[PDB]
Amino acid sequence: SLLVKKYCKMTTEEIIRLCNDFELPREVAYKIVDEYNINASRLVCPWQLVCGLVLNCTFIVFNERRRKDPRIDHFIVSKMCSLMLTSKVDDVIECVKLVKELIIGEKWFRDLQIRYDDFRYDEIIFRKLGSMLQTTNILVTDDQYNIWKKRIEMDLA
Amino acid sequence: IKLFLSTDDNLSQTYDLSIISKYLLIASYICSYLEPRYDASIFSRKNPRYLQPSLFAIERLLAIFQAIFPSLMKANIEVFQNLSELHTLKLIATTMNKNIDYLSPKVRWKVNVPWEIIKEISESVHFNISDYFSD
Amino acid sequence: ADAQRSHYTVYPEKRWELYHQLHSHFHDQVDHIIDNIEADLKAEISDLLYSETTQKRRCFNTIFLLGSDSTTKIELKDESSRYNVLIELTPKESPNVRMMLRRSMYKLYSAADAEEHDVSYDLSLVENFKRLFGKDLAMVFNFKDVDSINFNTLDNFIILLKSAFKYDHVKISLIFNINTNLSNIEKNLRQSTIRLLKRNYHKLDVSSNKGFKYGNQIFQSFLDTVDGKLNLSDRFVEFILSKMANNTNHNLQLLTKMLDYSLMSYFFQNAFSVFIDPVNVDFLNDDYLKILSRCPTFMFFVEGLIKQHAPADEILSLLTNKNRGLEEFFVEFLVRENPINGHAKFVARFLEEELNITNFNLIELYHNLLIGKLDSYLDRWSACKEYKDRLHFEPIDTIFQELFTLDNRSGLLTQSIFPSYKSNIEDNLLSWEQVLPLSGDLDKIMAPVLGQLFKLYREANMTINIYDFYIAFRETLPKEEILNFIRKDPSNTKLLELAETPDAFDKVALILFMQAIFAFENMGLIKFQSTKSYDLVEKCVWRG
Amino acid sequence: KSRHTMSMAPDVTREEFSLVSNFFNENFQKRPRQKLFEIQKKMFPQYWFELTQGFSLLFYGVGSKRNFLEEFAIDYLSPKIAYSQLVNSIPCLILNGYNPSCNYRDVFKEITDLLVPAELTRSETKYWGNHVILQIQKMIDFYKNQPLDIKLILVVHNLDGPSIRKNTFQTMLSFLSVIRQIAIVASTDHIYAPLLWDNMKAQNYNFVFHDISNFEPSTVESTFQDVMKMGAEGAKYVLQSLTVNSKKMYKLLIETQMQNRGTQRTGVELKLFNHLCAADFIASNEIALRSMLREFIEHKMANITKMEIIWVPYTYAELEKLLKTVLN
DNA sequence: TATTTAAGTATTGTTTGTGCACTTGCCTGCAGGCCTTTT
DNA sequence: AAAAGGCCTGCAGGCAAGTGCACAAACAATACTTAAATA
Repeated sequence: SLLVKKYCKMTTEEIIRLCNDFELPREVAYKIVDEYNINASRLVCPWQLVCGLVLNCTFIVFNERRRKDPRIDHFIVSKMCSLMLTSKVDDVIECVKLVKELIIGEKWFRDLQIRYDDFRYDEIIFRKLGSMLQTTNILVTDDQYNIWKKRIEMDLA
Repeated sequence: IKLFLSTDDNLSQTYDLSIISKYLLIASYICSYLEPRYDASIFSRKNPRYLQPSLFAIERLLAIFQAIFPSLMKANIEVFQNLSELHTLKLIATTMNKNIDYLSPKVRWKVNVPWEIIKEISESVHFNISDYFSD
Repeated sequence: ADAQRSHYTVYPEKRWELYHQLHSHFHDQVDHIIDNIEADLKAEISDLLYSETTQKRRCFNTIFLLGSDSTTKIELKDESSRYNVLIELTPKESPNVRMMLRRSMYKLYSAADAEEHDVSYDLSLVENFKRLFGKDLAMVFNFKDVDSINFNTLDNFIILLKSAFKYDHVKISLIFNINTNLSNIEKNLRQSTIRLLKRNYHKLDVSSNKGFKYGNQIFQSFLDTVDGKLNLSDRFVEFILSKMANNTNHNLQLLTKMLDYSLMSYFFQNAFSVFIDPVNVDFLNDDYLKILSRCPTFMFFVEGLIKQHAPADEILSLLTNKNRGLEEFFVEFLVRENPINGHAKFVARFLEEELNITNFNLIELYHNLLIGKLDSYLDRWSACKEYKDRLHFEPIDTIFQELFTLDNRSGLLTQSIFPSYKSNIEDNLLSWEQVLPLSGDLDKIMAPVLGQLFKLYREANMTINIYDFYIAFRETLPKEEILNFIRKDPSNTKLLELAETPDAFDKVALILFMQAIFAFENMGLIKFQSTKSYDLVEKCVWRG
Repeated sequence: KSRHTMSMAPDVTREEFSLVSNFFNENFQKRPRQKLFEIQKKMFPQYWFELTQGFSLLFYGVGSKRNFLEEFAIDYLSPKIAYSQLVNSIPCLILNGYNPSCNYRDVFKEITDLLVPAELTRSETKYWGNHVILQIQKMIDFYKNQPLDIKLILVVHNLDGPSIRKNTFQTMLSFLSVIRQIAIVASTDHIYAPLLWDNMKAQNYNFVFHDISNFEPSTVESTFQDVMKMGAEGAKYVLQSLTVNSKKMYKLLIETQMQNRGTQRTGVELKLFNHLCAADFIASNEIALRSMLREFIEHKMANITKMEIIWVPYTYAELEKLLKTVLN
C-alpha cells in the first residue's frame, strides 16, 4: 500500500508524473505543481493531501463526462486505488471528501470552476452575503449525490 | 487573641472575566514597561514595574494579543466585546474622555490593575510573564 | 440634496405556523424562568433591606450587589407613616459633590411632593422634612454604576451625608451596585470611611451566572422545549459552550439569542420541519421525495444495506424503484424517541437531588452524553462511582436524524452573529471579485479603486507620506485607460472639455486619491495624523 | 530629507473635481453595482423574517450604505411590513449620523411624540435631571405588557457617526433598542465597530450582523468631511480684489522673489526691497512699506524668514501664472 | 389667573495654548588591544 | 616563546537637533431656568 507509505517527496518530475499519467491539461497540471510546492512547506502527511487534491481537481476538470457517464467516476478511483495501491474505496472517499473541504475555498478552485465554464457564484453570494437559504454541508449536494448514487448503482446493478 | 492581631477592616479576586479577556488584559499590561521600541523585537514572528504605566495605543494591544494568543484566532467580535467589558470594569481606562474613546481620535489606553492580579491571571491562565520583563 | 440636514424624519406557511407554535413555547419558558429570577432578586433585596435592627442605629446600613449588572430595578415597602424615597445616582450625575447633593435633593423633594400633593436644595430639607411633610423620612441611595464614579467625590459625599444622623427622624441606607471586585472599591475609598460603611454591610450577590442554577436550569428547559422534535449535533453543543465561555456577565441572554437564531435558520430553510408530526405525512411531494434521497443517513444506510444484505434484490427494490415503499422505509425510523434527551433529564435531576451536585454545567454534560465520555464527566466529583452504572448511558447512534437537527457546518449563524469584522473587510476589500461581477472594459482590466488602493496600502510602513503614496498609485493608474474612459463620454460638454486637458492624468490622479483617502478615514483604516498638517499619515490596521 | 509634499501637486478646481467625481461615481462600475443590487435584493424577505424577532440588524461591508440604507428601508421594509400587520406607512425615522448636529435630547423629544403619548407624560418633564433615561425606563415598563408589532422603524446611517457614537447617545440608543415594538436597523463605517458595545449594550441590542459591500463613493459622507483642498489659491482671489499700488508692489515682490516651486533662497531682502520700492518711487519709508505688506501678511499671503527674506511659499508655476494672468 | 415661551441662568462642550520631553545625529574621551625584549 | 613595559585603536564618552505632546483655560455655546404676556 503506497498511501500508508508516507514521508516521501514528489518532486516536480514526480508530481508531474502523478498528474501526467492521468493526463491533466496545462493549467491544472501547473497548478498541481505549484500547489505541491506550497503544500511541501505546510504538509503534515503528504500522500493524503496529494491524492485528495488531485482527485478533487480531476473530478471537475472532466465533469462533461463524469456527469455524463457515471462509470468513469468509479474508473478513476479504481485506477488510482491501484496506482496508489490503496486498501478499499472507503479510505479514498475519506481522502476526497476531507481534502475537497480543505480546497473548496482556495482561490485556485474558484478559478478552475469559473474558467472552464463546465459546472461557485451562487454559493459565494449566499455565503459571503449570508443567506439563510444556502446549503449547510451536512448533506451531500444533489450533483455529487447523483454521481455517487448512479455510480454505485451501475457498479452494483 | 485570635482577633487582637488583625484589623479585619476589609469587608486578588478570581475575576469573572474569561479567557479572551484574560489574554486581552495580560497583553495590555505588557507596555507598562515595554515601549514600542522593543515589542517588535521580543515578540516578532521570526523599575517601571513600579512607576505609573505609560500609555498604550489601540492596535498595539491587538498586535501583542494576536501575538501571544495560544493564526488560531482572527475573529475580533468577542475580542472587542470583552475589550468594552474591560473598559466598563475600569481595568484599562482611557486618559481621554468617556464618550469619544470608541472612535479612533487621539486616545490612549492604560491598565489600572496592579501587578499581583497580573500574577494571578497569568498563573490561572498558565501563561508565564516573567520572560517579557528583563532587567 | 436636503439629506445633509440632521435626522430629518420621513413619514411615508405551515412551516411558519409551526415556527410560531413552537418558538413561542420556547420564549414562553424563557420568560417564565426570567420572571422567576427577577422576582427572586426583588424578593431577596427587599428582605435584606429590612429586619436588621442594628442597635447602633447611627450608621446607615449598606447593601453591596456583587457582580451587579447595575440594571436591577429596586422596589420599596409602602410603609405608611414614613416616606420610603429611592435615590439613584449615575456616574454621569456626579461631576462634583455640590451637584450630586443638589440633584439628589431635588429628586427626593419631587418624590416627597408626589407622595405629598420655596425649599432649599440642601440638607435643611431633611430636618424641615417632618415639619414640611409630617411623616418621618427613610431614603435609600442607589449608586447606579459605582466603578466609574470618581471615588474621591463619592467619599466626600458620604462624609457629607454622615452629618444627617443628628436629626433622628430620618434613616438612610446605601445600595452599592458594584460591577465587580469588592476589593476594587475597598482599594479607593478612605479607610476611615470604609470603617463607617462596615458597620452593617451585606455582601449580597446579583449575578445571572452563579452555579448555573439559572443557566443549567434554562438549558434544561430548552432541552425540554426541543425534546423528541429535533436534534443537535456535538458540533452545535461545543460551539454553544465555547461562545458562552467567552461572554462572562450575560451568558443567558446570548444563549437564548443563539438558540433562537438557529431555530429561525432551520424554520426558514429546512423543509422537513413539517415531518416531526405525522399529521403532515400527506404533506409530502415528489420533489420532497427527491430531496430525502441526498441524506447522509440515506447514503450511509444504503451502504450498510449493500454490505449486510448481500442479496442486492431487496435493496434495489426498496430503492427508487418504489416510491411509496421507499417513503415507508424512510418513515420507518422517523419515531426514534432519542432517550438521549430522556436520560439527559434523568441524570440531570438525579445529580441535582440524589447526588445534589451544583457547581456543574448541564451543557457540557449533554455534550459528553452525545460523546459518551459522561463517565469522565461524572468522575469529576467522585460520587457517581456507585451510580455510573445506573446513571449509565452509552450514546446511541440514532438514524435518519440528519434531517431533524441543527448544526453549524456552513457557519451561516457564526458568520452572521460573530463575524471577523476586520478580517471580513480586509478580505472583501483586497479580493473584491467574489462579490463584484460600454465602460465594463476598465472594470474588467482595472480593480475597483478601493481594493487597488488597499493593496498599495498594504506594503506601507508605520508612518507614510501622502504624496509618496500618491505617486506609487499614479504608477498603478493607466493614463491610456484614463483617456479611454474620460472621452468615452462625449455626450457631456464640460466633461469633454475636461477630457482634452493635457495634464489631466495627474490631475485626475489627485482627484481620485483625494476622494479615496477621503472615504478611507471614516472607514477607520487610515488616520489623518495631525490635522492642520496632513503631510504624513499612519496606517492603523494591519492584516493581522 | 526631501519628501514628496502635497504642495507639489496638480491642483484641480472645485468644479473640475466635482464633475469628474460625478462622472466616475455615476459611471465607473454601474453594471457591477446593479448586478450586485439585483442579486442582494432577494435577501429582503430574509430581513423580514429576521426582524420578525426584533433582532437589531447591523450592516457592515465596504461602500456607503446611505443610499442602499434608505433604499431597503423606505421602499421595501416599511410599507410591506405595514400591510403585513393585517393607515399611514410607519414613519421611517432616519438618523443622519454623518450630520454632527444630531443630539440625543431633541431626537428623543421627537421620539416621545412618535411613541405613544397615552398619558400626560409631559407632566414627568422636570429639571435637567435627565427624563430621557427615566422616561424611557418608564416607556419600557409600559411596552413590556403591550402587544408585539412594530410601531416605528428607525434606521441610523453610519452608527459610528460623530454624534451617535458619543457614549451617552450610544447608551440612550441601547436602552431604546431594548424595546420590542420597534425595529432597529443601522450601519457603520468604522472598522472598529465592535469596540463600542459591552455585553450589557450587546444584550440591549441583540445585534445580528450582515455584510453589505457595494463599493459606493460615499456621496453624502464626502460632504460633511473636509480635506486641505476643501494658501496659494486663497490669496489668488485676494489679489484679484486690491488696489493698483498693492498690485504693483506685489508684482515687484514676485519678480524679485521668483528671479533666483518658489523656494526661500529665491526671495529678497527687505533692505534692498525698500531700496527698490523707493527707487521706482513706490514706498516712502519702512513704516508705510510694512503697512502695505501686512495686508498680504494679515491674510498669510506671503512668507518671511531670515538676510531679511520675504519668500512666497507659492509655487514657481503658480507664481509665474499670477504674473502672466492676473498681474500683467 | 395661566400658556405664551423671551430672556437668563447654569452648564456643557471644546479650542489652541504650552510645559515638558525625548528623541538622533554628532566628534572626542577613553581603554582594551598591539608592539618589544628577554630566556 | 611568553611575560612585561610601553603605546594604538574600538566603544561611547558624551548632547543639541528637534518633535511629539500631555499638561492647562478659557472656551463657543451648549442645556435649561425662571419671570412675563396673553387668553
